[PDB]
Amino acid sequence: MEMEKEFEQIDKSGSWAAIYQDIRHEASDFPCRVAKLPKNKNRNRYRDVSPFDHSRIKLHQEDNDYINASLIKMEEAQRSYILTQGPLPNTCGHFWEMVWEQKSRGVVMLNRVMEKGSLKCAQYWPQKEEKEMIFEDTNLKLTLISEDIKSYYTVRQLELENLTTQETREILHFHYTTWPDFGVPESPASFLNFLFKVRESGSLSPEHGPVVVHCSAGIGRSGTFCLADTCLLLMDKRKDPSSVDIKKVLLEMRKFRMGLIQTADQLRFSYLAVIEGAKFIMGD
Ligand SMILES: [Mg+2]
Repeated sequence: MEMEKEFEQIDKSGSWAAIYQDIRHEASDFPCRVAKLPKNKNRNRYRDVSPFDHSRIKLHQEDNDYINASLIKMEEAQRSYILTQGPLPNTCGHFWEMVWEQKSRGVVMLNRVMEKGSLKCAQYWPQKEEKEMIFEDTNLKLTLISEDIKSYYTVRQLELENLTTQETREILHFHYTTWPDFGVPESPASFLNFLFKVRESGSLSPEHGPVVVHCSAGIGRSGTFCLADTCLLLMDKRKDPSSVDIKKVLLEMRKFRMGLIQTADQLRFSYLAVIEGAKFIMGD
């Protein structure tokens, strides 16, 4: 596998940091004027992580249309993703409104609500079956139906109800619960099993709206998920899989949301996930 030879050379030369900084230097920049409006200040978790105007998701209800979320539409791979920040206490209703309006089936979460005693994300879904959540601002109800706690991740079934129409929909919550407090997982095996489970559910298929992916900023861990899924699609689709250049794919994704992949170790981890996944899907 050509990508494996490249990985070995980068590892042997200790070049991960230099390659990562090259990506940062080459990354696109586009305006984010809506995100910077004063009325949206309290809708952004981090002042330096904003959606581009050209790719931002717009809310559809009769009120401010702004959410810190971006549509990443990968043309060659024929995949779309919504990457969003971890919801804030005051944006949980907006988050579920987005899920509803975009017709998503799956939400992918790659962090814990609290990590090393610091808040990373609001508790935007119910922890107990008998304590459903009502979002009065966007007129939505959310109930935990079932939970499957596995060794390295959890899959939940939720019921999201539009209280204005009484229509209900099933949402699958894919929660990777064991990403280390510092650095990346040592092996990508559980991350790949997680990705495969998301794929099998139909949450990434064209028959639904885009999967909604978040971490805390919605760019680092989130980026690894989208980058790995897209590169695996390209390797399986292209006539010559040795042409897949993860760096080029990442630069393409960064045209739709800034900052995807936030460290050199996340970059290395993405390559490692794509290599191991391709060995299983395509042959070793
Ligand atoms: Mg109970």
